[PDB]
Amino acid sequence: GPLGSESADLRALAKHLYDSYIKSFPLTKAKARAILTGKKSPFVIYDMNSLMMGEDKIKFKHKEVAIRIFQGCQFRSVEAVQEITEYAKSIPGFVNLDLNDQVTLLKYGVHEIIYTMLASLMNKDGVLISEGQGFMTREFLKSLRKPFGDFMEPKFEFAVKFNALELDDSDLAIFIAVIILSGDRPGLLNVKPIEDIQDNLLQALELQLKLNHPESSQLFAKLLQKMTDLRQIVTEHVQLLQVIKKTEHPLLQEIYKD
Amino acid sequence: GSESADLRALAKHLYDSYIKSFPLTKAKARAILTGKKSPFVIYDMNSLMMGEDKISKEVAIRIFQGCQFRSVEAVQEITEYAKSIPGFVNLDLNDQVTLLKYGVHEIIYTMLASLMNKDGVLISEGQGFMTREFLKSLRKPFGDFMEPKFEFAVKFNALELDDSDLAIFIAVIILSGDRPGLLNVKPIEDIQDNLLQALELQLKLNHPESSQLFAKLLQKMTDLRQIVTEHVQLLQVIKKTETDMSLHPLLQEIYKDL
Repeated sequence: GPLGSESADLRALAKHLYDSYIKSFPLTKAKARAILTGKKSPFVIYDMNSLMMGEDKIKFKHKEVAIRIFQGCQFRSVEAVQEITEYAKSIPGFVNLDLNDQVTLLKYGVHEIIYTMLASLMNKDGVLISEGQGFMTREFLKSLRKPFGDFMEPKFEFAVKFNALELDDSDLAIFIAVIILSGDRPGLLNVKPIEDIQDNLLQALELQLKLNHPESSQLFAKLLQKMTDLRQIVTEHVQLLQVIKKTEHPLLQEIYKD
Repeated sequence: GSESADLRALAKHLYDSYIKSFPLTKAKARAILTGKKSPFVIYDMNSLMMGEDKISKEVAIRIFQGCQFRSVEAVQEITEYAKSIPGFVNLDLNDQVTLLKYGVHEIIYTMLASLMNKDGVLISEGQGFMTREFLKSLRKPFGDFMEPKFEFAVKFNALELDDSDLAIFIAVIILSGDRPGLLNVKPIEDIQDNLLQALELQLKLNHPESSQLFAKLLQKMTDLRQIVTEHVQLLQVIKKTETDMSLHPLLQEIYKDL
């Protein structure tokens, strides 16, 4: 009702999401960007040999190197699913949805979120790994034998364009919640309440971007456009994962069913 | 130029140009669909036969060739409209070509929704109505060309856009700076920025009760890009499952590496 209260409620939502995102995601964009500047410093993996030396220096929790890198990547993606699941609980309204729809939203949303947040850890020349302790170069990843060489590259191509928007963690918190609350996922039972929540999240995102990036014309539309493009990257990624299944034990297989 | 009066002037210009370029508008289609000479209904083989009388030798392929033809006329109308968008004809000529090549299909499906309800689609300048169920009953792979368009249209049509809204949306689609092989990206994104500002103002003034309509409309890009990807896929199937299919050179050029 009273003047300014609509704006205040949207700011309070934005703050709530930010505080939750901090809680759920230990290596924030702010922390990663400071590391990427390069003054401490992560171990740099820039070829096969330094990879072998890097496995001495960083204890990895997870036979052909392209395949070991891929398996590492899989371990990390499983960890990230658990972080994103915990974050999703803090999005107002999520835990009160039909339990099956909660499962569906996360099933189809986590990949989009993984690649969004991976851009926070990337520059045009490589990616922070193992909690910011390692940095693997884009050139080394590109050098891996087909089809592994082409796995990581499109993610770098997306990241450089996405990072050009210069979002901060306060922006990304809201953007990731908008992705999760997508009413268009297959097999959703109750679409309307999901769209209702996403509507309030979009309002909060729009106000956040208008206040944080006033000189960035139509940043809100531009961000929704990236949302559109993440869908592309994911479908292409899933296309690639299938190729592997066919062209390239059981308890491991189960942890990684996806 | 981004003061309110400039944005309304741009809105009104595009609407005028849209009415000049596209003879069958949503307004005209909706008047036809709702009873104002009722269109001839094609719902089975016997009614198709009479309709071909009263409005290849094989049905599915005849339906295909008639649809290609309408696609060519659509491309022609969209090109006339694109030329009217301020700034378009001033761009590098190769980029004008690229924008049309990649933009026409997205616009084709957007505007097709104007001709659709959940039961069917207006054909032959609004003189025929071909049912969704008939289209779904066509032999492989033809029974699958139209169904994703119907799904999209039902949802898109729930946004309740009118011709004045669509004229700006379609311009936004054409001026997309992410098309493959654009040489001069910034001039295109500058124009699109101004079209987005105009679109935002238009929806806020034309649909003041419709919460986040701007965002919900831009989210329909996801549906549109996916429709076009599916359509390219279905053309690849046709290449495998069919004999000679005569293909108009305009369509051949657009499909070339698409």
